[PDB]
Amino acid sequence: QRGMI
Amino acid sequence: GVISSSSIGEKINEWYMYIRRFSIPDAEYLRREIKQELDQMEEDQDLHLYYSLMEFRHNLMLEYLEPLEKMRIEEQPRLSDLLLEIDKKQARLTGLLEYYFNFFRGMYELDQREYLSAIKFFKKAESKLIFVKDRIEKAEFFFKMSESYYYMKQTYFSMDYARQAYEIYKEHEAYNIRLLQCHSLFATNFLDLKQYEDAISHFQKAYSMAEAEKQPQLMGRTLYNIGLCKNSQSQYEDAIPYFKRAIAVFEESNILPSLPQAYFLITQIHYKLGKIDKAHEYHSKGMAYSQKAGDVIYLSEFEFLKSLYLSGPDEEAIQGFFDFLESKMLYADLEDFAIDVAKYYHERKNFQKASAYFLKVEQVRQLIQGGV
Repeated sequence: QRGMI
Repeated sequence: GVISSSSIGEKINEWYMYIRRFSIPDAEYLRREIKQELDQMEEDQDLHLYYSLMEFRHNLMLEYLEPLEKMRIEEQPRLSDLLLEIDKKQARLTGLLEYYFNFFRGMYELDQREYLSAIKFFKKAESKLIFVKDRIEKAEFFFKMSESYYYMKQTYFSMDYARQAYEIYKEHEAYNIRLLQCHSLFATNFLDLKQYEDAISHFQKAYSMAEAEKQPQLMGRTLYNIGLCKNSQSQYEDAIPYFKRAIAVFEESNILPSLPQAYFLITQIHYKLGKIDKAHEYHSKGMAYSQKAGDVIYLSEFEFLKSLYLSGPDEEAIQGFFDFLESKMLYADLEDFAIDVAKYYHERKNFQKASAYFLKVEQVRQLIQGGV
């Protein structure tokens, strides 16, 4: 899961 | 009568500058005024094209900040078609207009997780970058490149592009949202590199700015990120309160496109550590959210949870899901998930499967290399 930019 | 293609062009550029500043009201006002003047000339296509491009951008911002579209039964979004209108007339435009077209189209493809598309568009924009006059525009571009590379785990390039954007944003008055976001990017990359000490620091500065800005999107997102960082460290229990808090903020102000991701990590956690009842409760909420937000991808990921924990383990389903992610260039999620799966098979009796999945991870890293 990737960060919420 | 003062108004002329040149008169409105300047007004449009002014309009753009407020968009970049995330200042919704000024933008709205300028847009409305500008629309009226446009209606008046009726004369020139390109000016209208410029307007359309800006409106597209304008909407990207609204969608981000107060995205939520508690759905009037049927007026939407202008995003889908506006994309259409511009797409229809893309040959008409050169110079700065060509840059904007590609840049904004890149931005859209980026939030659809069409990372391949996004990056091509961006490269194309980059070429036309010589037509860009002010330094903040370069900054926006750097910021977007950074964001895209982050999603692709191109850590060096992501981080370095964040630096470039930061330097330009910092020297400017009212770009706290983008500064906040740069910190997020710095942190999320540090997280990739395992540099937790740095990551935390940045996550936190980011969050702190989020509060000063009072923007629900960013608050939720910053919180989610802190929790993500905890989770990354395998310290699951500590991640929960940070996720829950983020959910509350996203729900509170109806930030629907953000909700699916939120639910997902929390959900995985509970199952992980055995608290199943909460798991289904979160799962259902998140599956439901991903439909409402039309996040088919997250929907599939939630199904994947189902696929693994219950009915444990639906290998054919897992394999399918991985092929999907792979064919969609979604290598980072693929890597994480492959890991979860291998570990999960390891704590359970049998290593045939776990070894195979660990082997899949290394493959994926080598492959993950190819891009740009």
